[PDB]
Amino acid sequence: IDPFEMAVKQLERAAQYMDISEEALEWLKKPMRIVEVSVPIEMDDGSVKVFTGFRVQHNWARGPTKGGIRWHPAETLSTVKALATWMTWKVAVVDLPYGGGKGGIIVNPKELSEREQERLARAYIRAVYDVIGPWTDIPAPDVYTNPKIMGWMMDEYETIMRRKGPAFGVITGKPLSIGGSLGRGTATAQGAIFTIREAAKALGIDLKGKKIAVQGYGNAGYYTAKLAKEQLGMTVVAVSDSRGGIYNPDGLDPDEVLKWKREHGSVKDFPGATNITNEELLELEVDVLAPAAIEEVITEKNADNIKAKIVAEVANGPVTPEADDILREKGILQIPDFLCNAGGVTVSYFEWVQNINGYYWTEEEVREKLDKKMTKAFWEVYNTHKDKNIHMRDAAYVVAVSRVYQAMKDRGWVKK
Ligand SMILES: NC(=O)c1ccc[n+]([C@@H]2O[C@H](COP(=O)([O-])OP(=O)(O)OC[C@H]3O[C@@H](n4cnc5c(N)ncnc54)[C@H](OP(=O)(O)O)[C@@H]3O)[C@@H](O)[C@H]2O)c1
Repeated sequence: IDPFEMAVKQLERAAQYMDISEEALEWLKKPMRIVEVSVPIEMDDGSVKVFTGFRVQHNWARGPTKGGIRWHPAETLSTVKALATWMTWKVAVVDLPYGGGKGGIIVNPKELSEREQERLARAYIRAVYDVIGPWTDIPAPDVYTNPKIMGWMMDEYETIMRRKGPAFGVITGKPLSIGGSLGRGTATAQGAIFTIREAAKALGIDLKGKKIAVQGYGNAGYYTAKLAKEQLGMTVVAVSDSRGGIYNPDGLDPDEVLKWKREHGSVKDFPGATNITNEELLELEVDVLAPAAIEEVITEKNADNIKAKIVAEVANGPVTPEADDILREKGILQIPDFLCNAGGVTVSYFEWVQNINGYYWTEEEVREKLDKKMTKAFWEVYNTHKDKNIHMRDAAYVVAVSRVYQAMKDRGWVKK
C-alpha cells in the first residue's frame, strides 16, 4: 500500500547511506507488533456500533514504544504502520529511550457526541490494554484527538490496571490536573525554534533582527512565530494559512495576527499589511522559512525559487525529496521534518518521565531539558551531514536508523 511502501522506500534510501545488515533492514521493514481489534460502543440511541482499531508497535529495541492515536475515518492499517515507522525515527533522532508506536481507529469523530467519544476512548483501551502500558506502549495525542480523550483513556487504563502501577504514565498529553506536563501545547514550535537557532549557529550567522516567514498558521505556526520573535530577536515578516497570506516587511506581531484571525474568521486582511498568496510566500526571500501547513508545499516546480538559508520543516513532510535535493545543491540548510517537529515527542517523553517518577517539573525545567535534547539531536544530525557529505534529512535518517540498529544488536535481536 502507498503509505507503508513509501516509508519502506524512505528507510531503504536511508540504509544505502549507512552500514546496515540485510537482516536488520528486513527486520525493520516488518513492524514487530500489529494489533487489529474490534472496538464496540453503545450509541446514544441504544444501538451498538463496532469500529476497527489498530495499534502498531513498529519496534521497542530502544525502549517502550511511543505513538499517537488518530481518530480519522480514512484510517488504514498501512497508514498506521507507516506512521509507527515514522515515530520510530522520530524518537530515535532525539535520543529517546522509546520505540515507535501508532494507534488509530477507523471513525469520524465529527458526529460522535461527548458521551460517544468517551465510550470510544474507554472501549479502545479495553480492547488494546494487553498490548499497551507505561513500560511497553505509550499512546499520545494526534489528529482529531484532544487531551480530554486522553484523560478518559488514562482513567480507563487505571480502572483496568487496578491502580497497581504508574497509570498516568500509560499515555501522554494528559491534562495538567491529571499527570499532565507544562509546554505540551507549544512543544513542537519550541523544538522547531531550538532547531532554528541551532541551524543558525551551524551556519555561523546570528539571528539578531532577521526575517522569518511561516506558511501555514495553525497553533504550531503561530507559536513558532511568537517564540522566534520572543527568543531569537528575529522579525516575522509574513504569516499565512491555507486560505490567505499577510505581507509586512516592516515587522509583525503573531499575537495581533491570531487575534485578527479569531475576530474576522480568517488570517487575511491584517491591518497595516498586504494580502498575499501562499505560493509566492513559499518563494519569498527571507532568512528562515517554515512550512507549517498541508504536506508537500515545496515542490520541484518551485524548489530553486527558495532563497532562505534555513528551511525549518515544522510540518511533517512539507518538502518532496526532489525539492530537498534541489535545496541541498543550492547551499540551503534544511531541518528535516521529523527532527524539526520532535519537540512534541520530546515534551511527551518528559511528561512520561514526570508521570513515572511521581514528580512534576516546572515550565522552565521542561524548557531547559527540551532545549538541551534538541540541541544535542540537531548537532548529531549536522555532524553526520558534514562527515558523510549527505543531505541533512539523509543524515537524520542515518543517525536514527543507526541508533535503532545498535539497540537491536545490543539486545541480540540481529547477530550481524
Ligand atoms: N498533548 C497535548 O496536550 C495537546 C493539546 C493540543 C493539541 N495537541 C496536538 O497538537 C495538534 C494541535 O491541536 P489543535 O487543537 O490545534 O488541532 P486542530 O483543531 O486541527 O487545530 C489546528 C489549527 O491549524 C489550522 N490548520 C490545519 N490545517 C491547516 C492547513 N493545511 N493550512 C493552514 N492551517 C491549517 C486549523 O485552522 P484552519 O482549519 O482554519 O486552517 C486549526 O485551527 C493536534 O493535532 C494535537 O494532536 C496536543
